[PDB]
Amino acid sequence: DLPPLPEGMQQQFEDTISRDAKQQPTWDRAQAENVRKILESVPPIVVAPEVLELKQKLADVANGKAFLLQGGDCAETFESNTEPHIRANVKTLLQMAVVLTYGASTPVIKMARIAGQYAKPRSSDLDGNGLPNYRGDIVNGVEATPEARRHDPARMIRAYANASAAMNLVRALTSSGTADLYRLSEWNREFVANSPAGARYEALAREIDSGLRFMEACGVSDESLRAADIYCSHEALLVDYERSMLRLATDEEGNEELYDLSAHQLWIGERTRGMDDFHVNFASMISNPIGIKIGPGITPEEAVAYADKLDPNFEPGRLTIVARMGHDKVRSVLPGVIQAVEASGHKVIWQSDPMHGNTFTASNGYKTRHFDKVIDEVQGFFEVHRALGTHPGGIHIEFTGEDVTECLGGAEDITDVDLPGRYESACDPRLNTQQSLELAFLVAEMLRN
Amino acid sequence: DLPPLPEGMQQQFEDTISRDAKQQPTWDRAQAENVRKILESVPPIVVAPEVLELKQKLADVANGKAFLLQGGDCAETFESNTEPHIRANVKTLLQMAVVLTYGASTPVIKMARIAGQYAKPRSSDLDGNGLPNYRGDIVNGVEATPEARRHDPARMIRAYANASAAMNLVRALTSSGTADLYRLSEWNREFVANSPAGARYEALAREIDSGLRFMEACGVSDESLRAADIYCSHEALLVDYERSMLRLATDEEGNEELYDLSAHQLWIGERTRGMDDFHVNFASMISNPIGIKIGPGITPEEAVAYADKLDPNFEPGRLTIVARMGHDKVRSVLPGVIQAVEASGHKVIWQSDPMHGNTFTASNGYKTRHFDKVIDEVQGFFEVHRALGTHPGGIHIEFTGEDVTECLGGAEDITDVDLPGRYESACDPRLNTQQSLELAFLVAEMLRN
Amino acid sequence: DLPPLPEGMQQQFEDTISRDAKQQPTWDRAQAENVRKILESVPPIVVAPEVLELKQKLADVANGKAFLLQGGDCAETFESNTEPHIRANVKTLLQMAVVLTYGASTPVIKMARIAGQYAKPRSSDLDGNGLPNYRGDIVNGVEATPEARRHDPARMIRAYANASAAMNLVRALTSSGTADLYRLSEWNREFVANSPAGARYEALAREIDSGLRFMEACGVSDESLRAADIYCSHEALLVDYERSMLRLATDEEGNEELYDLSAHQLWIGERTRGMDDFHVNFASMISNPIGIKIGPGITPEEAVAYADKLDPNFEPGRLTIVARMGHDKVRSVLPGVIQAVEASGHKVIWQSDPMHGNTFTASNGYKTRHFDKVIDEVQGFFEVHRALGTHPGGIHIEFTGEDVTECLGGAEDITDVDLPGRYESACDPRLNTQQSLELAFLVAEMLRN
Amino acid sequence: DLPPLPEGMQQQFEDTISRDAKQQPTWDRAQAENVRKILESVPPIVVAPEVLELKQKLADVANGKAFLLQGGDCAETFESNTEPHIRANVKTLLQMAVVLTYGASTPVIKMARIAGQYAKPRSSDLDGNGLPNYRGDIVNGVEATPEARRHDPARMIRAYANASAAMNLVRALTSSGTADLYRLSEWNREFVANSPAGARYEALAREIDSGLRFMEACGVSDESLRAADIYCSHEALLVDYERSMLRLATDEEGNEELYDLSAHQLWIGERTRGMDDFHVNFASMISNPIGIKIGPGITPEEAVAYADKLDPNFEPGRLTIVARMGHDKVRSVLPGVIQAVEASGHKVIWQSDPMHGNTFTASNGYKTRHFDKVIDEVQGFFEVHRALGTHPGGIHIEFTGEDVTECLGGAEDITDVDLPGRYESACDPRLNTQQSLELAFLVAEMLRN
Ligand SMILES: N[C@@H](Cc1c[nH]c2ccccc12)C(=O)O
Ligand SMILES: N[C@@H](Cc1c[nH]c2ccccc12)C(=O)O
Ligand SMILES: N[C@@H](Cc1c[nH]c2ccccc12)C(=O)O
Ligand SMILES: N[C@@H](Cc1c[nH]c2ccccc12)C(=O)O
Ligand SMILES: [Mn+2]
Ligand SMILES: [Mn+2]
Ligand SMILES: [Mn+2]
Ligand SMILES: [Mn+2]
Repeated sequence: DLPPLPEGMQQQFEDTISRDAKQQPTWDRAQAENVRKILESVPPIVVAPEVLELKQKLADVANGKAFLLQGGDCAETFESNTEPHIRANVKTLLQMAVVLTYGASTPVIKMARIAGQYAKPRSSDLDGNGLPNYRGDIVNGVEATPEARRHDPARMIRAYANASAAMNLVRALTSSGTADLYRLSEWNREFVANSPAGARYEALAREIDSGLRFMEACGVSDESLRAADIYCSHEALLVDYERSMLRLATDEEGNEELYDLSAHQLWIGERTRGMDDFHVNFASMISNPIGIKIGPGITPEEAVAYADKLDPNFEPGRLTIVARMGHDKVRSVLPGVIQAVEASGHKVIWQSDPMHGNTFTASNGYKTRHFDKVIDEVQGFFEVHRALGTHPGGIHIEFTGEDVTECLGGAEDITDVDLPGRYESACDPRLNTQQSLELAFLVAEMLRN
Repeated sequence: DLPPLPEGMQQQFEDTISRDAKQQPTWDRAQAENVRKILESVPPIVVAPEVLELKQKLADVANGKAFLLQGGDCAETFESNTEPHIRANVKTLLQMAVVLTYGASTPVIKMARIAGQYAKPRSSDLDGNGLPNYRGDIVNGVEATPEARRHDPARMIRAYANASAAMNLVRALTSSGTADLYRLSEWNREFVANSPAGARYEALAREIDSGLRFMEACGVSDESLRAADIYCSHEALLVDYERSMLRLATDEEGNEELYDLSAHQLWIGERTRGMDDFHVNFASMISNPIGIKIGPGITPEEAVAYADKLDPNFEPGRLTIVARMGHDKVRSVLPGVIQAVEASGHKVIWQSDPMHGNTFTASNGYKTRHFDKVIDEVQGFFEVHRALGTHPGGIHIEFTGEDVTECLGGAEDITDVDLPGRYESACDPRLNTQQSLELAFLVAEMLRN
Repeated sequence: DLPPLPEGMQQQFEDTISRDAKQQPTWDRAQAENVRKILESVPPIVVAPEVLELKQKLADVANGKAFLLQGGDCAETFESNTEPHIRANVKTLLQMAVVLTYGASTPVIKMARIAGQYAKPRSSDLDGNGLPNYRGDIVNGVEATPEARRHDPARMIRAYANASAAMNLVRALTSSGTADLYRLSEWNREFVANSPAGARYEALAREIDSGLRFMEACGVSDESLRAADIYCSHEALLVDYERSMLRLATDEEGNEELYDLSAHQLWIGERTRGMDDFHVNFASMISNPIGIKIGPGITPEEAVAYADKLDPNFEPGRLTIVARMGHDKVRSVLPGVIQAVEASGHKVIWQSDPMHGNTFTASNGYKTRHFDKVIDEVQGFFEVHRALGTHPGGIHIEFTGEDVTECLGGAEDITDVDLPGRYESACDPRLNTQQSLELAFLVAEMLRN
Repeated sequence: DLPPLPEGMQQQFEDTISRDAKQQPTWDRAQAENVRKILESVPPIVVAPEVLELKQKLADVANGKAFLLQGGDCAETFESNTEPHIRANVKTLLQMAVVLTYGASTPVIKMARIAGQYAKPRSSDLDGNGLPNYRGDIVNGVEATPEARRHDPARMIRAYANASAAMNLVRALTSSGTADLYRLSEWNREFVANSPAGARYEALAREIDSGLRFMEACGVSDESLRAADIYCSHEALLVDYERSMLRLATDEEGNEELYDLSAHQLWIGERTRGMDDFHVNFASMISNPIGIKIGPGITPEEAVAYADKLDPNFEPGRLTIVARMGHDKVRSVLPGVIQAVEASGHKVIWQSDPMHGNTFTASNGYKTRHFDKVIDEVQGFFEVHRALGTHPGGIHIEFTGEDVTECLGGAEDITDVDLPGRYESACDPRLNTQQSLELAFLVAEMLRN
């Protein structure tokens, strides 16, 4: 310690630190404090002007002018944080985004689960055998031994390193022309040709191909077409890591603000959601755009209570409310939440997370999600919006560009016996690359009708 | 007289003047010579750099990279050469061009029957009552009296005036934003909504609407989208008018060339087509891009003979061969012509004129064309190209943006009793504005499959 | 007659026609009425959207964001209305405009004395020998005989024809790439190299050359650089010609307006300036942007009276006040006019006409202007603005791209004995092409300091 | 170990490893091998398409169409690798680049000493007291103790982390609009206003300000103006670190190549320059663009021998030869080197390093460089090129955006007693931020004449 914040925020800051943080690591305090003091001076993962630029883009999503595509790994691992893997995830993210853009007929803003998504809350404190379980590479190792599972503050520094590496690469990839949409559509036509249900989406695939041909015929210069913007996001979970990445930034107008520059967009989880707990108060204090995970037990009245705390100046696009209710309960629970939140005067982004609501333990033993149920939660998410006359702001999916077999269903007909063929996820099951693109086509079809 | 041309061309020029010109006016020579000497010094209707730019664009059409949309009034009249009329024709030309662009998936180059299309050859020398018939406003008046029907050299000057007025307006209209394609599509959706066979083209209309939305979502600046290029063309027919508009122009590289700057593109007619007559030799000598009307009696061997004379340096896009064979004879006659011309080493533009081949005298008395037969000649024109593996370069139609009833058929079901309701053409019957747009949709559908 | 205007304007229209028009032709009424009825239906020289676009650009000039370059022939002639002559005038206009743009560091909006500047008021009713003098090619011929000098209504139609020809060409020239500023600067460096006072402007010429190199080095696409906008203007003088070119136009918002579409910008002359005469009331009624010539006898109070009549809604850039006071009287008279007009709440364009104030009969007999005096009126025009803290809006000069010798002075040292070497003007003496470019450099230097 | 390279390169690779590397660290082999195996799988600092794009840009520099601005810290430190410091260096790099662009009248390609410049060769093996000296943060610590000075393989991983952090930030900064040249010029005018020799460069500063105003007046869209490309470079020195960052990359055409993706451009030093030593053979094998430091003892014949080895296919821009000869010896030695290298058929980039040739120990005790001598080596570098008629390709300077006092001279008159006021460099003395910008202005002035 040494630098104090300005007098408006310092009282609110100490008030925030004092709250109970759930899902935190048990480790040495003096050591973890040193790691935080080190990370207080490093280069941030993002810069304030990019966060301001995102808030303007997310305002367009809230007001109905754009769509939000968020997704990536469930949990990144240091082992998996490689050039081929990041390339593959960036590819599918963009490949989906172009199809989503055609269907929605609006800008698709691309957020990624990347450059920080290491912390993993989904766990019971202690595992079988009386051995503490894996809480993400920022806390401990995947190795099932008391040596590796020991909580290690140094992993915060390892995580920051891997985050800055990852974000460096996505910036590089996007500028160097792997986000050129003529090439992306060429890959999308290779998916449609080689998919078992290929002719079932070939109507829309040829139709996108016509619009891209049409663009070139009208004589447009690939000016904004040659490179795109992939923003980055993770669940703000570790008190130490997120408080270490706090930075001040003087706005170009004149006034200064406080950002958590660990990512562009941070989000609060289902388990860490308490109104008087740390994470909500941390969120309310930082000027980053913010998400909040919302499950079946949400009442309309406390969804408004969140919006009042997290969006205290009614800035459109600031708060994003993320429905993760399961395919059954989304039609039932959501309409009351939208009606009440809309009535209170908050233009939030209504985002669908059809992943963390539909997770079940299969007959095989492996944890899985069935594709058809994932799609159905989004199907019902749109139905709620169409019927209420509000704007479906975005999706939030967990995927990988690798040819893995973690979710059931899809075009390739992934059964229970296919699951141990290739399974690489650090926690939740993710959409196979085919299933990622297939989802995009169906969500595009939902955006049309 | 006073200026002689350079020694290469002067021998070829005098050789050209010496040939027989068919379809010429009977009038005073000394007087018509004065009119020509006056028009030798006026501003031209176009400038050489625009003609060079067209030859590059027409080369793309010949090599398969673009499409050619040519059309307008059959014969312009001084009475009809007005702001609302020219606007309407420019509108439909552009409205068609955008649909044709989507279907073809290539640039549609827009040529118009405008700014010079006054001469009209379709006539028997003398009419009933022993009274000379209307040969176009550049020769005599529409008024059915020996006073007005007298051949008047001064009408060449009147024609040049009206031409320069018309081309001034189309330039103005195109630059001032009546060629903004977002507005054009908004008019195309008003056509599809209000047409009796509206839902029969609404598949493609919504699909074009999606591509335009998609363009805006991808974040393209309306840079080349806000204004387009409409070129101008007429049938080079009057020796005096066309020889008066001859101009030299030093190319930016260094060498000089000889253009007939009465229009961008000139074309030779069916009646004026003799290999040793004036018009073909005039054409061969001028550096303008050139068309040539081709009917059923064409043999493959003399189509090659034309191409050798008119395109002596195998410049792709220079000659355009225009099939006007009738809906029956186009499948039969055309394949032999394409095979032979392609074999000889000439990349010409294969253009379809489904108008001047399908003209019949109706039971009413009025001269008409049936829509279905016009479409069918184009249908068969593409079939010949699809089967032979050559590129269908363009269409050549006669239309008007006015709500007139001159052709039978179409969506609105124009019968013989509808014909005297509104009939405004100086010679041939033209496509109703609905029929013009309807044709575009069907020719677009032919360009896809 | 047949069409009546809407009830707001019709009372004001008949009120306007009823006023005395000065400087009008003596000719047959029934005949001149026929000519007007003919011209009521022709294509206009410009279209309303271009006039609206100009009013927006002229608003930027009034508010200090841009400069106005107006100029061309003093009087166009049908004999002089040719491709080489129009090209030369368009060239110098643009060549000046690029230098003026660098000096002013703002957009130079290009207006031209073209496509209508045929009427010429500067004359005594009857000439020597009791023979009526030349009042411009729209009224009578230059030929010094009672045959040609007879006033001929038909010349209005001849004038419209020549106007539409001229404007067609300038549109063509500007779009076809003779307004590409890399080529224009290459011509400007040929002027500076070959001028006798070449090294006296070579500081600024190299400095403009550096900025153009710099533009290309920064990697700018010649998008708005390849083609420019030359607008057209003349003195609204003939009642018949100007009232015949009146057109209505529905604004894109909804409301309709009344334009004189003979040109983009019309202007009122010194002789035709009466507050209750025709021309001021005609001007006030038409939605075109308007100029008004102002000489030494102007009092500040009646300059405000004009502004209230001509700019009744305080639309910036609508009225342009044109100082033509002579090199001596401009410092004296102008400051009071600016102070009063600015105080009244009118953002007009303060334009300098250093031509029609400094015209004297030389010792040779020929009417001439001395270059140094022309420059000095502009020098003093800026001094008045610099001292008062107002914006010098533009210049208004009479020039020709031909190598003529009409004004004295300049770099080439044009004496009285040089004047009969080559003299081609229909009325006032014009700046030699060197003198035009030289003026631009000096006015640029005045715009800097 | 596990992956072998393709059979063309593997023989050349093992041949390269076998050579003597000078200036290497003494540390544990098995441990340093582990660090290398770890870094073999991480994300690279750059991607092959950016390196290809640089080689195209560096080809333009070699052929005379562009200039190369290389520079930054002499040695980066982990302590100094912060957001404010990197921002400051990026700022001055860009601020110089815009002035250099105006003077050169060509694209300035921006390379930086960043994201890897940690190794430092300038040292005697052992220091005073029998204690090993600082060889850069990638090898050991600055702390003057045997604990910190111990050679630590782990610092390679620390270095990679800090490199990926730095490059992430420069990418972020450049895209987020701190490379908008209107803002950069506003900072350049604040330098010129506040510099003691302010009016001595105010001629050029106003002249650049005029060109930027002119750009905006001509109506250019800030498309390529809003963001720029800063590439990254360091001295390829540590065998382990550089061999660990080797990656293969399939070219978009088809063929594959081998890059050291630790940076975009790598360069060989004066001490590590042996023709049969590791670094030259490593360089020759990698497809990165390559530099080579050249001092007074260079003979023309061995400069050709380098060029034949490093540029074996005469690819223009591939090799960059960097003259670091001192202000006296550059005029003498360089001309023979250029003549011979040019004669052999190699279009290399002739770059000037006026820093590492002019380093002397001052009377104070501190190591310094005098500004005037630095400038003079560049002055003579251009003189050699002007006289020989070859292209001066670029500069290579050591600077910092911090207000430090390390070099003598400049506008602020830095004497020996000023040196201990603020001195922050890990090795060589760097240009003060004023001295950096001042140098740019003078090198710009040299590029003009
Ligand atoms: N840069 C634009 C267009 C674009 C480029 N690549 C894309 C991929 C997907 C969607 C859009 C794009 C955007 O981000 O919207
Ligand atoms: N200027 C482009 C695009 C365009 C604008 N308006 C159009 C109307 C129809 C077809 C294309 C266009 C072109 O001529 O191709
Ligand atoms: N089109 C821009 C730039 C331009 C092109 N040519 C010019 C000639 C002179 C001045 C400006 C220009 C303009 O009118 O301002
Ligand atoms: N992007 C262009 C122009 C540019 C933007 N910022 C700059 C700063 C310096 C020099 C040039 C630029 C370039 O790199 O050349
Ligand atoms: Mn998950
Ligand atoms: Mn016809
Ligand atoms: Mn005059
Ligand atoms: Mn150094």
